[PDB]
Amino acid sequence: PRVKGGTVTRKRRKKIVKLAKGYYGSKHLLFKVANQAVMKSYQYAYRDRRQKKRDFRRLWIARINAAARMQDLSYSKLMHGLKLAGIDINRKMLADLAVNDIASFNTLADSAKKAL
Amino acid sequence: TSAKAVAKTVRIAPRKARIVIDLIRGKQVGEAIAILKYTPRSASPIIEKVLKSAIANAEHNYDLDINNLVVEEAFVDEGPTLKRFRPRAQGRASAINKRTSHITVVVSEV
Amino acid sequence: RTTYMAKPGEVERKWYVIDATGVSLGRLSSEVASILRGKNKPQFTPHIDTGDFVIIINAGKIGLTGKKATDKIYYRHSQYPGGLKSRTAGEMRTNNPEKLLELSIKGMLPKNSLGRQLFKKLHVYGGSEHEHAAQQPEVYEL
Amino acid sequence: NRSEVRGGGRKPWRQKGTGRARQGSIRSPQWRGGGVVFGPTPRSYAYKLPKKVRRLAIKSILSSKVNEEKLVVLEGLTFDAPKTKEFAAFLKNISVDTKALIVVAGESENVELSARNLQGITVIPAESISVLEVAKHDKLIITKAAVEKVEEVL
Amino acid sequence: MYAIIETGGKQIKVEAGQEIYVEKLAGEVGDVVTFDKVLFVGGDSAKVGVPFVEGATVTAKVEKQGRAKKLTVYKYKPKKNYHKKQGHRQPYTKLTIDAIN
Amino acid sequence: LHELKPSEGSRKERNRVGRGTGSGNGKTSGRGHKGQKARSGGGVRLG
Amino acid sequence: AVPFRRTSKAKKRKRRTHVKLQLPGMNECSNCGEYRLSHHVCPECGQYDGKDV
RNA sequence: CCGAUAGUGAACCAGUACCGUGAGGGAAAGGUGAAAAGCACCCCGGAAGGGGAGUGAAACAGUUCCUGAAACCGUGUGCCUACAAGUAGUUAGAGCCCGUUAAUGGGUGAUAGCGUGCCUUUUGUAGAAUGAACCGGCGAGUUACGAUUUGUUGCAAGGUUAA
RNA sequence: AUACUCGGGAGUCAGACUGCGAGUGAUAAGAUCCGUAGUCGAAAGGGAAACAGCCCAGACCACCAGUUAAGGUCCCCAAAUA
RNA sequence: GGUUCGUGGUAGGAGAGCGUUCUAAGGGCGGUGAAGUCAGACCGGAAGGACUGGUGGAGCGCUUAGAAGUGAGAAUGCC
Ligand SMILES: [Mg+2]
Ligand SMILES: [Mg+2]
Ligand SMILES: [Mg+2]
Ligand SMILES: [Mg+2]
Ligand SMILES: [Mg+2]
Ligand SMILES: [Mg+2]
Ligand SMILES: [Mg+2]
Ligand SMILES: [Mg+2]
Ligand SMILES: [Mg+2]
Ligand SMILES: [Mg+2]
Ligand SMILES: [Mg+2]
Ligand SMILES: [Mg+2]
Ligand SMILES: [Mg+2]
Ligand SMILES: [Mg+2]
Ligand SMILES: [Mg+2]
Ligand SMILES: [Mg+2]
Ligand SMILES: [Mg+2]
Ligand SMILES: [Mg+2]
Ligand SMILES: [Mg+2]
Ligand SMILES: [Mg+2]
Ligand SMILES: [Mg+2]
Ligand SMILES: [Mg+2]
Ligand SMILES: [Mg+2]
Ligand SMILES: [Mg+2]
Ligand SMILES: [Mg+2]
Ligand SMILES: [Mg+2]
Ligand SMILES: [Mg+2]
Ligand SMILES: [Mg+2]
Ligand SMILES: [Mg+2]
Ligand SMILES: [Mg+2]
Ligand SMILES: [Mg+2]
Ligand SMILES: [Mg+2]
Ligand SMILES: [Mg+2]
Ligand SMILES: [Zn+2]
Repeated sequence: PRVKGGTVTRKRRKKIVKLAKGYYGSKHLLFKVANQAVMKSYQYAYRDRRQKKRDFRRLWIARINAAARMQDLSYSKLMHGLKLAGIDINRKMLADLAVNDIASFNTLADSAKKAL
Repeated sequence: TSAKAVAKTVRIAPRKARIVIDLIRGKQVGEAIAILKYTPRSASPIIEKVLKSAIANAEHNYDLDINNLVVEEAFVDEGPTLKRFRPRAQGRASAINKRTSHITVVVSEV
Repeated sequence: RTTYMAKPGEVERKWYVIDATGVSLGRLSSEVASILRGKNKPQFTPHIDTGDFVIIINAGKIGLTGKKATDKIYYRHSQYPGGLKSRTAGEMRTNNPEKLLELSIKGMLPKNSLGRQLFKKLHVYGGSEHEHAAQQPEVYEL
Repeated sequence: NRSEVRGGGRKPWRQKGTGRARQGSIRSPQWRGGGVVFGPTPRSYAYKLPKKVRRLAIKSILSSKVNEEKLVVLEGLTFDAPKTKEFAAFLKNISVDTKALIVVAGESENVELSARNLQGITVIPAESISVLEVAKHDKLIITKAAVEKVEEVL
Repeated sequence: MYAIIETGGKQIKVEAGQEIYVEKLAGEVGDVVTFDKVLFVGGDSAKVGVPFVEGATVTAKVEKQGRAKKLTVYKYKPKKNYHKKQGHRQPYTKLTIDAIN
Repeated sequence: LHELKPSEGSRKERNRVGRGTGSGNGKTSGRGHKGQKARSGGGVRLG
Repeated sequence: AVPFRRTSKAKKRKRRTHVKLQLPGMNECSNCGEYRLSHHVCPECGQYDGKDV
């Protein structure tokens, strides 16, 4: 029996074109450039899931560095202080204290100064 | 309510018809007709008949007031192309598209 | 998730007046670039502009260590053939000190649209006087 | 295939210079009305397993009908004349209700005609009892006379 | 008052009545979860752990055992005919925080 | 006839080459790159 | 000599920003009560505005 | 076995049209509706075409008239856009607009970080090497008979028939 | 914690650079030809501005967690104006 | 059922599968709307599969098995 190409090709290409929604011009209309755009969007998204974790740790560190310099510590001294003090609060949490309750952050920086 | 008129499959490339239809879109029908009368294009007399048909339809089928009518919509859609050939140099034949237009005009009371 | 992100206008941009008298051109510049980018605030958000306005006064007295006054050359190209002009840092400190500090600091700001906004927050003066008294600027120490 | 399709023969245009893809026949398989590349060729699909396997199979499918109380054995099965009404009445007496293979062997006459116009029901002499025919039928109705004939072969 | 607790190899700031998503805990929809690992306690009289504030628990009730919105993980190497699509839905537990102690 | 289960291992699914790179037999369809053994009807005679 | 790349829809549309007609310079008449080109004779009245021809 | 690019070259006035001095080459092109009930009449228009009215289950079934995808062409408008250097996304992300197969939702995207299409061929290609204007269809390890090896099943010092 | 033997199925027979040891060359070549180790090829990630072949190091998937390698810590740009 | 060691990959070997047309058997859907087509924020580790609504107006799934003209983005491919 003969099997004509019917429906499966259209169904597969239309899914890919839909994943390219929002892309500039031909990249959201045409299967061939849509398919490349979607492949590349996934590649970037895989890479950026690793880069996002690095990005946020750099943002926290910058904010802790700021909050610690208002206490006459640098980030390098404060984090050394906390390690010696035994405090295990991570950078995402310190960065949040350094924005939301600076009183608490100053208490931790006090503990740090004491350990040094 | 609003009145429609369409001239389907007019020999007149859509681009050439759109450049004129763009002048009337949203005007009062009185003014629109004057714009078509003093716009010296091949599209002008064709678009005028569609627009005057729309106004007749609006006056006879829907008893609307022809003194209070604005062109609500006016657009040109591509009709089926007549495919032709022009013999060029070196025995070669280059394609000619004798394009057609669907001219739609919609008048609305306000 | 939960990391704070400054919104435009949220963080209070303050006005600082910095006396440049006898500080290395860099050394002055690197500190100011930090104040402009708002790197000294825990509210620092890399995509916003949480930084302060900076007025530099006495830029004619900025310091140039070694032979930089005669040997540090600032280049401009018009984009016409052979259209390369040069000025010495010393000549430029004497005549266009405003321009010397602006060049110096413009190189230590991010090279993007936000970096171009930051540079608009910098006000350099050859002498000791500015006309920004209305912004009630606070003295800042390096 | 490309040899059997009408025409082709000539190169459609010269190998080089025209700026077109090289082509050897308007009936090459990538052309619209061109030859198919492989595709069906008339062949037989028939094959037999060894005789002892084919016997084991018929014995096994029979034993499976007995294991499921699907085999009914009639003393005899005869109709004075072809009458499908009479045959349908017969099946209601046996309580068949489903598809059923009827296996007779001489003596029984007018049975084939009586049951020819019933949709589920198939009638065969005892000589023709095949695995596929028994597999295609829920119940197996066989006369005693037939049973002897089937045991004579197996 | 708010606490910093170590769950799922991560730390989160919790206030009473807050809803948090964490890495999948053992629990049924209603079960009370306890957090023995409390790094810090906030408000008046701050308590700093060294590490963990001795005898400090955060008690939460389990609101939902779920899998996150579908992610597609796709990798390819140009010119090497290599592609690998893989779906992912990270399990989570929704908690409502009862009380810091 | 609606629950035929042929003997386990008695039948396998044939390998189809040149149907995509996911299968591992896409493109060159197991022949590798170029030379006489990559060509249709290619292959030196037996010995 | 020839286009290196096809022109995109956006780019083609930007080039045509200026390819358009201007409205005719016309006003209503006094006599006719109808529209006419300034400095032309009005054919509805069959004359030059109100000045008879 | 095919189901209108398939199946004959040819479902249709096809070896036709068309091409060629000639031998010869050789297409494209199926579908209103159950029934013509195939749109009286009115209206704009020279007509074409249309809008009503009417027929019909449907006319967005209106004499090339089942369905009617994509490219491509338009109209409308929610978000953005005229200091910007862009493989066009991706991650972070305000603001504004929405509200779903209701779930750590949808649209848009100021601004920030990161980021050299796809394929082929190569020691090595973003490649200033090859191929593709776009979209759609079609388009490449098959079958026969032998050989060999693995698996399965039957029987077993036997096994098996061919015509 | 592999090895060997027997079978079924391959692909490969253009290699590249770096270090070390040689030849050819001019003790030239991103040269050529061997030996030997590595990486690339067929390896993404971090560093070396960018940079197959160098330094660090091997990506099963998710995380707005942590520690380290090379390389870094005045600003661009995370960390010492130690 | 658990511990331990693993899980970059081209040519290539091995395995398990998705989907297409057709057949058989069984069991179903469908003018209270089949296939197709359009849309969507659903489901599965992938190939892929549903559900709902529009269009459409008569056929089509599912299960087990079988058989293949069985899957296209590239051929200066053909139309
Ligand atoms: Mg880390
Ligand atoms: Mg001529
Ligand atoms: Mg021939
Ligand atoms: Mg060309
Ligand atoms: Mg044919
Ligand atoms: Mg297989
Ligand atoms: Mg294989
Ligand atoms: Mg392979
Ligand atoms: Mg390929
Ligand atoms: Mg090849
Ligand atoms: Mg070779
Ligand atoms: Mg080979
Ligand atoms: Mg045909
Ligand atoms: Mg068709
Ligand atoms: Mg139609
Ligand atoms: Mg500017
Ligand atoms: Mg602007
Ligand atoms: Mg180029
Ligand atoms: Mg080309
Ligand atoms: Mg064999
Ligand atoms: Mg060399
Ligand atoms: Mg060597
Ligand atoms: Mg190679
Ligand atoms: Mg690498
Ligand atoms: Mg780099
Ligand atoms: Mg490469
Ligand atoms: Mg560390
Ligand atoms: Mg820094
Ligand atoms: Mg690994
Ligand atoms: Mg692997
Ligand atoms: Mg079908
Ligand atoms: Mg095929
Ligand atoms: Mg194509
Ligand atoms: Zn007048």
